[PDB]
Parts: sequence; structure tokens; C-alpha cells
Amino acid sequence: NAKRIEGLDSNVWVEFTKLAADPSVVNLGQGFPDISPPSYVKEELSKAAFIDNMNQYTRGFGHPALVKALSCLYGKIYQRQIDPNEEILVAVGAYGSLFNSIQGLVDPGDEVIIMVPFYDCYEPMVRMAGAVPVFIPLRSKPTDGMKWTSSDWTFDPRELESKFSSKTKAIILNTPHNPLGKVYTRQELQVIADLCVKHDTLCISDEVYEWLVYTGHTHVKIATLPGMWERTITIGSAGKTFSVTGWKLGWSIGPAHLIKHLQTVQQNSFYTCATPLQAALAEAFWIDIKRMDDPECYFNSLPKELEVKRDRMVRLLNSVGLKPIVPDGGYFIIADVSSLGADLSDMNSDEPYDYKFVKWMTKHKKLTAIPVSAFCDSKSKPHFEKLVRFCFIKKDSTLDAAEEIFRAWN
Amino acid sequence: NAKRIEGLDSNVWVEFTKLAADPSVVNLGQGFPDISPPSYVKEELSKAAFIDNMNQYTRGFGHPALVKALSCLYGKIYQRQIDPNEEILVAVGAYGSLFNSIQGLVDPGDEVIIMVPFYDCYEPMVRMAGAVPVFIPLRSKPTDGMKWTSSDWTFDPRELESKFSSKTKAIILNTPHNPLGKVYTRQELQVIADLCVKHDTLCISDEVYEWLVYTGHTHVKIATLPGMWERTITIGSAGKTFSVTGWKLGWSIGPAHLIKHLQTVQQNSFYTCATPLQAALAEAFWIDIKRMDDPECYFNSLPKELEVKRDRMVRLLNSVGLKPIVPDGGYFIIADVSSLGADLSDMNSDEPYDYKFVKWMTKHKKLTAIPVSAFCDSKSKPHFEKLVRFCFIKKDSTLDAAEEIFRAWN
Ligand SMILES: Cc1ncc(COP(=O)(O)O)c(CN)c1O
Ligand SMILES: *Cc1c(COP(=O)(O)O)cnc(C)c1O
Ligand SMILES: [Ca+2]
Ligand SMILES: [Ca+2]
Ligand SMILES: [Ca+2]
Ligand SMILES: [Ca+2]
Repeated sequence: NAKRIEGLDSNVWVEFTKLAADPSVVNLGQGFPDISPPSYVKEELSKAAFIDNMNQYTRGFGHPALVKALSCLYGKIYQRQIDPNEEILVAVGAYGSLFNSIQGLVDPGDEVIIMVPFYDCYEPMVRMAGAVPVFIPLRSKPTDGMKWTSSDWTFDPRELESKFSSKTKAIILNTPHNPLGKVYTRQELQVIADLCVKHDTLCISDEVYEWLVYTGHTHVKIATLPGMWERTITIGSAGKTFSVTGWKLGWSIGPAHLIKHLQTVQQNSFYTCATPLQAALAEAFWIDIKRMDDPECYFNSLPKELEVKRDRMVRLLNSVGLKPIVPDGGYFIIADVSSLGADLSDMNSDEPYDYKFVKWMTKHKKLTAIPVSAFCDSKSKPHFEKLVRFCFIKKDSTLDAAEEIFRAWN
Repeated sequence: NAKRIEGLDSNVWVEFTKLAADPSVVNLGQGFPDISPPSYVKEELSKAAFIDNMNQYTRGFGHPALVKALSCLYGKIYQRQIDPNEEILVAVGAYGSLFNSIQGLVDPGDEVIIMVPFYDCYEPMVRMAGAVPVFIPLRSKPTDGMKWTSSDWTFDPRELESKFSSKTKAIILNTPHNPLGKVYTRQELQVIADLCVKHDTLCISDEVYEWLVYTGHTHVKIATLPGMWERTITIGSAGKTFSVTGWKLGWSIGPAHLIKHLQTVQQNSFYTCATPLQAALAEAFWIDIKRMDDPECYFNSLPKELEVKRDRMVRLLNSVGLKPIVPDGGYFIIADVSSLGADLSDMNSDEPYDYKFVKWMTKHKKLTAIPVSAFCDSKSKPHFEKLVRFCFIKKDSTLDAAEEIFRAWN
């Protein structure tokens, strides 16, 4: 094995295969939606399949129709013109987008700042590039009293400051957050912005869940703050936008001098993404772009649907004594489990508490979830191992099945 | 810009956004087929599109149905049992597979041996991993007197031996060959095998055009030669097998201790490939695997269909005094361009002769093709700069259009 991938071979998701196996569990682990994608999205792929051309090579950096659509939509959001050719790169999901960014902008020996918990792929990506991850935890503040929420989690600005040195190449932002469901405030993005301009550093911003924010919160794009356009790469994904996760298409939006470096990586790695998926997606985007103001638009209906399902989950977890953190956005809910004193002690390995809890819950209660320590570097695990994450982008029937398990819990 | 991509930003194909533009001209440039894909390939995408789960995440290293099918087809070919999970890896095209091999197996300072002309991505891939490309040209032998063919090209064994040293990590082989259409012989493959065993080095075998073998030649896989299985990665593609270049799906077949390393690269880069695409591809395979002995099998029908078109091209090229090199395989044909008139000081730079010619033939004759010098290291271009590459995976209509211009050359 090449030196660049020394000890990058284990992967949380690989390890989680033998969990979801057994047919009769209700899987609330993986971010596998089992609702239907919008009908028009399925239809458009079918339509694309029967056109010859759309089954051949398209433009390497993205299908013209797609990049046209994206530049239209994000033009609206940034309130500025987005160049479809120079300021956008279409890649294999947000994974690929992340990988482009890091591969093309981050050198060996550079520091990259990561907030914990993080989407687990951040650490190995930065490591393979020969770069050093510098970790900083999110910490809880006190509750309003009545509710525990994603918004009761923040970072210490003075702590954050001290993580930037002349060795900081970049910071990785994830709002809405996986796994907390935190929707970063303007003030919080202002602190991060301030520092990248003070230290002349990049900001990579994972914003795949941009559409999934719930009432009382607003997705704010760091890249839109003063001084940030020139220094930010902002990521987005078709799986998350169209509930079509198996399409594996994402985009990186940012300034032409940073985006060029990502395109250099792409052309030297896989080059093109599939034509029919891009063709189909372009059309979906036009369908929903042309109706952004209406409740019908998928960018509106989907959070509306999920906010309901979220609230069902707060209750189901509360019902069994699990203490949930109600998320401002996204489709994951983190629950604290330490208040059940569970009948483990005797999976005997040196796993964190939460991997154990989930194993127990699968064998005994017929339900899977993801341990939050899967999203933490070593030093961080003990400070997060009583937390367990559940996914709610599920259809009614599934959440029913979940409800049956919780009601039968004692 | 990160050091690892330094001066890798020039891409040959980005540059052929030259006079590709003019709508009037017949493009025999890029390997963009305008034949229809086999109608069942299109149906299965459509069918897959309407299944909800086929639009969500699948197994990261390859859709289970697709690896099962690859396992079955290739185990017939290899005369061995191939593990679908441990010995295959589905990647975003052959491009993706190549990148997975280099990144996963090659360190800074290794030497990788490449044969010239080479498919152009081989050079910067090896460069991006900080390895040093080591070039060896293909050379002409005296012809049989009658015609010029790909089999009249080959390499000096003693010259090859001399490129092997203790710094050699791998050799890249591409049969059938792009751009000359050379089908490597058992004797030639035996030389490469010998040196790989003797020096303990990897072979990466770009076999995308494997079904495109013409009359009186046979695809043989180096991986089946004694001692090769355990040191060979053999690459395939959907775009070539099913004339569906826009699907961007390929695979690496090899031993587990090597495949595991490609998997590490994948999971830390794009992870999962498109589900609807992979589901449909598997189906397409089963259709054809079940009828191999039959002339309807796309495997048998496509090369048969294409051979006619190859000969058509040879005639057309002869008929205007371009000396065709008749290809044993794949869908590209090189013509020696040098005994024409062709004015050429109307340009006056000293970018290579074949680029000048292609610009000339585009403007003056409304026909594009690819200069062979594009596929050569700088030291090598003088020796291939009077060579031009034409693609013939085209529909009758297009070879009619081409024949109009060849009839109208003089
Ligand atoms: C020899 C060779 N290898 C690899 C590729 C890349 O193909 P894919 O689109 O499957 O990545 C091509 C493109 N025709 C090729 O000619
Ligand atoms: C699921 C997820 C991804 C992966 O995105 P794809 O577009 O499916 O490649 C990336 N980032 C975050 C924060 C995620 O939750
Ligand atoms: Ca090792
Ligand atoms: Ca502009
Ligand atoms: Ca600095
Ligand atoms: Ca050796």
C-alpha cells in the first residue's frame, strides 16, 4: 500500500455493514432515505435514458445544462452572478467535491481545522493529503429550560482563535451539521470569517443540507459574508437536494482561482460524471427553480415534511427515557442514552459506550442507530460516547415500525 | 494551488475546445460514439429509475448485482473463481480505476514504465503521485509488403529490460491499444510478465477495448500468464462494453491484497458510484452473459459490426493518399499524413506537425481528427508527429458524411 494511505483503511461505514444485515431490524442508522424521490426526478432519468446523446460523454467539469441550472439557482441565493464554467465543478457527490478541494488546495504539513463531531470523512481526507488535522470540540451551553436543541451547542471563539497559526491552510465548516443538526448562526459564521481573513486562510463549507432547516432557523452561507467569496469553497449534493442519494452528484461553488485548482484534480482523476444523471438533474432543478416561491417547490415541501417527522422522533425517544437533542436542521437526531444504565458491561471489548449501546439495541430491541463517537478523533471520544444518532428521512410505515419497538420497550 | 498538481493543469482534451465548435464539420476526433446503445441497455436504466431503492445508496465498492455479474463473466474468462467483494472494485469509469490503482499503490520516487504513444492520462496520474514516468517507444518493423497494420508495431525486449530497475514499481499496459489499435501478442505479454516477476513489480492493465478485437487476433490478459494474477490489476469499462461512454463506470479486477488498497483510495475519495446506473448495467450484462456462444451477444455483434466500418475507413483513407495503419482492435485508426501536399507555413509556430495538419484539415476540409503527438512525451513527438488518429465507432450517416469529404478532397 502507498504511504499516502497508511492507516486510512478502516472506515466507520465498512465496520457498520454487519449491523443492518438481519431482515427484521428497523434501520434508523444510515442516511438512507426510504421516502420516494420526487416523481419528476425519476421520470427525467427515464426520459434521459432513451436519448442516445445523454448516454455518451458530456463536459468534464459538468453537463452544460446542469451547470447552467446551478448557476441560475445559486445566483439567486448569493445575490450575485455565478459563472457556470469557471465558478462551478460537478463531481461524484459531495465526497468527491470535498476530495477535489483538499487534493487541489492542501499541501503536506499544512494544518486544517476540524470541528468535532465531524463528518467522518474529513479526517482521513486531510491526512492523505499529508496535512495535519487540528481538532476543536463543540461544547454545550445551558438549555432554555424546556427543550434540548442543536442551538444549545456552540464553539468557544477564544479556543477557536488559538487553533489558527501561520500553519493553518484551511477550516472545514459543516452547516447544517452532521451529526448534531446545528444550523450555525450569522455571529458564529462571523467569528470563523474574521479568523480566515486575519490569517489569510481558506474555508471549505459542507452545505449539502442547506434546504433542510426548520422554523426559527435560517441557512446563512459563510461565503456570502464580507471578505469570504475570494476564500471559500461551498459544497452541495444532489442526494440531499433531491432525496436521490444513489445518484452521487455534487458541486463545489467558489471563486475562479480556487475552482481551477479543483478542476485540475478532477481532470486527472475520473474526469467526467455520468451524463444521464446530470441531464436528468438539470431538468429537476428547472422544475423547482421556476417555482421557488410556492409551497410545491421541493426546496420547501421537503423540510416541511421532515419537521413533522422530526417532532415524532423527539417524542418517541423521550417516551423511552432517551434524552434527544432536537436538531435545527438536517435529518439526524442525536439522543443521550446514559439515563438507561443499560444491561451491557459485558460486551467485553474496548469499544466506546455508544458502539456497545447500539450493538445491544440491535440484538435486544431490533433497532439500529449510529454511535456519535464514529464522528470524533481519539481524544474526543470519551466526551461524546454516551450519544447516539438516529435518521428520520423515513416514510410513515418505517417510523410506525420504530414506534411499535419503543412502545414495547418496557 | 497544491504542489502535487503543479503544472498538471494543462489537459490535452480541454485544449480540443479548438475548432470542435463549427457545426458544419464531421467530427472523427473524440471517442464519442453516435451509434445507438443496445436498446436493452437504455430500457434497464429506465426500469431502474422507477425503483425507489435503486435511487439511493448502494454497496460502496460496487452494487452487489453488478459485482456478482462481473464475477461471473470474468471468472469464465480467467478460468478461475473471482471473489465479487474482495477482488473487484467498481469505480467512476476506467479513468477512476486507473487513479485508484496509482494513488493506492505508488509512492513518491517510484518509477512507472509507460509505452509511447500512451493514453494521455497515464503521465499526469503517475506524476500526481510523485512518481517518475519512464518512457519506452513502440517501433515499426518491416511490413509484409502488402498493407500497414498495428501488428507491425512492437517493442525491443532488451530496451524494455533496461527500463526495469529497483525503482520500478509498475508498468502500465494498454491492450487493445489507444491510439494504434495494437492487440498485444502472447509473446509480447510474456516479455512484460517475465520482467515483472524477475523485478517484483506490478502490472496495471488497461483492457477497456477487450471485446474490440478483429479477425485473426485474440485478446489475452496478462493477469492469466503464470505468476501474474498476484501482481496485476486489470481494468474494464461500461462505456466501451456497452457503447455508453456517458455512464462512467469501470472496474479493477485483481488479487485481494491489491484490491484492498484501491478500496482504501475509493472510500477516501468518492466512495460510492451511481446506483441506477450500476443496477441497469448488471442487467445488461446478464442478458449478454446468457448468450455468449451466439452472434446476437453484444460482445460478438459489436466487433463484427465495427470491423466493416474499420475497412470502410481504410479504403477512404487510401483513396485520398493517407497511409492507414490498419488496427487489430478498438475503434481508432492512425493514418500517416506525410505524403500529401499540405501547404503549412500559414501557421508558422512550431507546435507539432500533426496539430498543424488537424487545424488545416478542419478549416479547409471540415473534418477533425486527433494529432498522435498528443499521446507522446516531449522527447518522443518528433517520431510520431506525422500521425493522425481517426475514430470510427460512428453510424452509417456519419461515414457517409465522411465519404462526401474524401470523394471531394481532390
Ligand atoms: C485506453 C483508455 N483507457 C481509459 C479510458 C477512460 O475511459 P472511462 O470513460 O471508462 O473512464 C479511455 C477513453 N476512451 C481509453 O481510451
Ligand atoms: C451524506 C454526507 C456527505 C456525502 O455526500 P454525497 O454527495 O452522497 O457524496 C457529505 N457531507 C455530509 C456532511 C453528509 O452528511
Ligand atoms: Ca501497511
Ligand atoms: Ca460573473
Ligand atoms: Ca496565514
Ligand atoms: Ca523490485
